[PDB]
Amino acid sequence: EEYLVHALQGSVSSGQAHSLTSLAKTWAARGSRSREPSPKTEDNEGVLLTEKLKPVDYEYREEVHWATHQLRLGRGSFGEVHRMEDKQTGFQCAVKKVRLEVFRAEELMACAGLTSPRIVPLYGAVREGPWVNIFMELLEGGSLGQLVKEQGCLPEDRALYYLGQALEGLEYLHSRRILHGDVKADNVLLSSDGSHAALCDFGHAVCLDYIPGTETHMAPEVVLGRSCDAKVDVWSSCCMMLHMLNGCHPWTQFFRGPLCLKIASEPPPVREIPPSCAPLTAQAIQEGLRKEPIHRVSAAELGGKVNRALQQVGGLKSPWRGEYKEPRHPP
Ligand SMILES: COc1ncccc1Nc1nccc(-c2cc(C#N)c3c(c2)[C@](C)(CO)CN3)n1
Repeated sequence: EEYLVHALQGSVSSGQAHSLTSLAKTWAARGSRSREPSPKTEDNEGVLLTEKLKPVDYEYREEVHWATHQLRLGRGSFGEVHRMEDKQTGFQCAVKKVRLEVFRAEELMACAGLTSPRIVPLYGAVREGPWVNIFMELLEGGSLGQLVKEQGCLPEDRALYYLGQALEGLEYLHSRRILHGDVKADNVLLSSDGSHAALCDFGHAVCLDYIPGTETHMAPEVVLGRSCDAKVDVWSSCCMMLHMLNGCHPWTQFFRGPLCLKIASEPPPVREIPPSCAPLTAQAIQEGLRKEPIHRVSAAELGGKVNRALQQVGGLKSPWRGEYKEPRHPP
């Protein structure tokens, strides 16, 4: 590896996942070290994984070889996300710009060279001095977060359909010992017709140390300060399920202050499950929201039960962008 990084450093190349990943570990170490006097010409290095993004004489610099256009897509965990275009190739993609001192190698290690239709493809990452640019496939439908906010809440079949696709992605990750760490509607992206969903933003990922994401979606073992595994993702996937059904995060409509105490102490938020839900839906969420991770179902197991729950309600019938359903009111 140490000869590989030596040969990769100071250049942008077309290459493979392991090359990006090796060089990503070097960036995370640099971010830990104190800032130095910056050179006249910024360090430019990285790996592009697709022919859609072409280095020119082993350089890939913003404004020179590519540019952002229109307004930002949103805020990711550690950086803003923009639409960008390669000026040579004319291919568009998404760029997340992350400060080096905030950059976690797991941003890339968790999704580099993965081939799941349920995980946003990584196109590469390029460093310009203290900035890491992370390139990924552009998905035109926007976030599951935006749809839920727009529609108020999703009908059961639609919620099951997306939860189902998210758990296919988490199974793929979990079998390769990857914890996503921030499973919520905001980090699920939809295709333009809303038929395909994919996990994005691996800012909180760990390769099996867990930086917790949104307090509302955190498993009891995280909050208590106990050591974590892939089961933390299964808990958050059911918190995201309740969010899609109720149009609000779990906990928030009953408790104030830092919720971390309530998550540790209370029974699981199974009371937030709508009474109108199908029996297999209620059961799926119950088994996903077990406080003890050893008894909580796997992503693979919950994926099965959710697929069965979807069949039981009659499959995906509800329209793409239907009518506003009033989110649940506080009691
Ligand atoms: C029209 O396109 C869109 N409009 C609205 C939202 C998202 C998109 N499309 C898109 N395509 C590819 C990637 C991303 C993306 C990556 C990350 C990361 N890492 C990320 C997000 C979007 C957030 C939802 C930004 O708020 C969270 N962190 N988005």
